[PDB]
Amino acid sequence: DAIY
Amino acid sequence: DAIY
Amino acid sequence: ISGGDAIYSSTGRCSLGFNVRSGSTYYFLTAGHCTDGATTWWANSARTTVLGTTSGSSFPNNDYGIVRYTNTTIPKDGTVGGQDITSAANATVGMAVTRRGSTTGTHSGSVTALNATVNYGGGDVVYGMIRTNVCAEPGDSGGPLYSGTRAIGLTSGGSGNCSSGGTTFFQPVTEALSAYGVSVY
Amino acid sequence: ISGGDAIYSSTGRCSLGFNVRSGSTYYFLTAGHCTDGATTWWANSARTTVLGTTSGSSFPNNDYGIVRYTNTTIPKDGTVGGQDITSAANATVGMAVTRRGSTTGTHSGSVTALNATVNYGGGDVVYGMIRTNVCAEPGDSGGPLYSGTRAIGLTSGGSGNCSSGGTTFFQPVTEALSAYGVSVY
Ligand SMILES: [Cl-]
Ligand SMILES: [Cl-]
Ligand SMILES: [Cl-]
Ligand SMILES: [Cl-]
Repeated sequence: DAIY
Repeated sequence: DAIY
Repeated sequence: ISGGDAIYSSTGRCSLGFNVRSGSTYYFLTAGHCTDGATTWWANSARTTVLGTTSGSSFPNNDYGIVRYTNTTIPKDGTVGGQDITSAANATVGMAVTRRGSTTGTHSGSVTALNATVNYGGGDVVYGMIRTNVCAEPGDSGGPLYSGTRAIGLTSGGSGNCSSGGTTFFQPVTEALSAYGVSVY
Repeated sequence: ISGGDAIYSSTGRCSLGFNVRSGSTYYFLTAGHCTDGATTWWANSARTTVLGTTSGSSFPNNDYGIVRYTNTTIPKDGTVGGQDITSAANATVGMAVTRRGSTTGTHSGSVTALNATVNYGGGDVVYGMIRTNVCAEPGDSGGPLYSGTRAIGLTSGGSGNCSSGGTTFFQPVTEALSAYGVSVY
């Protein structure tokens, strides 16, 4: 997962 | 370019 | 269901362009590269609320198609976001335009070129396209390009994305309206 | 300006979460990973319509922050899309939820897990997160997660995208409201  |  | 909302075929998802009429008969426009391989359309990803059946498709060269509603009770809204759409117009360089689609929602920009030719590869070349600095992403195809109460285009394709920006090309709507003898609402 | 709309810092773009108040004072919530590196916020990509100044930021561990409005005349709408937002609630597994953000617009799904821990890498781990099957993409961070008139969360991060689907995690809003002594509207 990655920040938006 | 690419279709959507 | 309204312009910009999801439409589902047996294979995938596009966006509704505009709702249109000829007399008392209702249809919607979308991209021709969406109608080319799809006969039935649904409103839901479960493929159980039927919308209707493709009745016309033009892609490549152009990129437009039309689906006649067979679902008599579903609402067929005449607005895009809050905006009534009551006529069609040609694009002009610099015109302010807004697109809606089912992947990215509502995004705005300007018309930057007319009569663009767009090569999608594999023999699929489209002509006569409106170029813009509006972004779009896969699934947005077919959705409306508008300016105030005027229908201008149908989302075809492009480059980039809505995180970092892009270039999107649209089929002018007027050619589809004329081909199919319908009027936007 | 409303929940889900673009907000711009000197370096990039996020989304407004909710507009909030303490008495007569107006603020907005967004993601803490957005407020961590940004003091001033603007409403436009030209960086000329000021919104306000960061007053609180919590990221990582949590992912929430708050910006106090200094622009007295800009509209500060209390709706998300057409929906009034008048209270906050905790997420529950299975709850139906909608997110809005400035990259992808409005997308819906379900809450699939509570109290998730999300590792973004580089020491940035967030706890206590709501997991959902809603998609999101870069620039959507900070935008609202709601259910009817209830604020539920603020977009943090995830995987996938809105073309093919994804998993998105949200900071529960109630913790931000309590930390900052404000109420959503
Ligand atoms: Cl699908
Ligand atoms: Cl361009
Ligand atoms: Cl930017
Ligand atoms: Cl999940």
